[PDB]
Amino acid sequence: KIEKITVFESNMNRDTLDEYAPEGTEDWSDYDEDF
Amino acid sequence: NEAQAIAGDRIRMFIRFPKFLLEKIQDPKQLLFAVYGLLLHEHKNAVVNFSLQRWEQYDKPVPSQEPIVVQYGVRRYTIQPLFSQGSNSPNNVHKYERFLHPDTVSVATCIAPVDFTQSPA
Amino acid sequence: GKGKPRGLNSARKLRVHRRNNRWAENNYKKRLLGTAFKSSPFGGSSHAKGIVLEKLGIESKQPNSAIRKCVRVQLIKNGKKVTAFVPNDGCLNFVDENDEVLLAGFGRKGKAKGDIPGVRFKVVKVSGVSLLALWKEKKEKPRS
RNA sequence: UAGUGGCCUACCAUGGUUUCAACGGGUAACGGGGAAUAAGGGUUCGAUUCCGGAGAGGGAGCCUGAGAAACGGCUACCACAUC
Repeated sequence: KIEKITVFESNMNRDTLDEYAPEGTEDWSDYDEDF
Repeated sequence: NEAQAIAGDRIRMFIRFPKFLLEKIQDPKQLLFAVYGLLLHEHKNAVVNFSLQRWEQYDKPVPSQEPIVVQYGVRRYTIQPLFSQGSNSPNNVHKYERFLHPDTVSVATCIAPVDFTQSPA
Repeated sequence: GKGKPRGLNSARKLRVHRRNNRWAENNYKKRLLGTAFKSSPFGGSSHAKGIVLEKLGIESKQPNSAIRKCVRVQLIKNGKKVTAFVPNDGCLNFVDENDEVLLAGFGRKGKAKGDIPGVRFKVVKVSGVSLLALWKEKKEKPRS
């Protein structure tokens, strides 16, 4: 919680705690060049 | 644009701090450590392509398929780059040049976990 | 009679005559209307320093055949955006954008040395350090 | 008023300036010897050690005094801005 001694959370709209992109395994399906 | 929490002030934050990485985080009144920030999608990582020059009065070459500890800025990563010629490239098409050139500009090619603010590497 | 009055009372005409024909001269009208002050982004100066905006896109007003490593700059005394130039060309490595120059003309207030629109100002001193002792391989020659 | 004076004021007269350029506008305009000049004339500049004018951030206003509409003097407004 971000505060001052106004509360700001670590809200939902975030990239969850990945390092490489988690949509990247599915992005190993854009078969651009099946050479 | 998405800059909300005000810099300039003092702040008391409950930063969640793992028990794994509790070897070398100390209390600097006499020692030396610092802490940085991140972004949303800096949590994600990407593939980088550096521009490198040779260090001055550093004559002896290094083969360029070898792990060099890259800083682009300050922080350290033993990255395994692919240097290619740093000429004026119209079509932005490069080479898998194996090794180095002793004077001109080199363009590394590697995967790094990315700190996106164009530093002197 | 050679199209002019001569008689020794006619000076009333003559200093009103030339008064209306100085405006057909070019630099007279350029000068006495403050056009160098209402225009000419130096503002009657001899140099100006300003941040480099960015790398420059070549628009052919002929001829120097390359991407001329030129710098979009915008000054800080005025803020009026001008395309610029570096001599001893190449070496596109050694300053970022939003970084300093010192500008000076080509010799005609420029207007033509290469295929780049409005490129009329040689850069003299980037960030306070020179270029002539920086093309001399003491220091290093900037980027955009 | 130190004094001439439309400087005011009270009644009068209907004048005055002008294409011989009135009036109005702009000046990156403080005015006079200087400068670059160099056949001569012309040209452009003059903040600047001297003379004269003006101001003490901008306008007012007053005291003391032979002398100031003074600012390392004062009162007020306006713009700032210290403990």
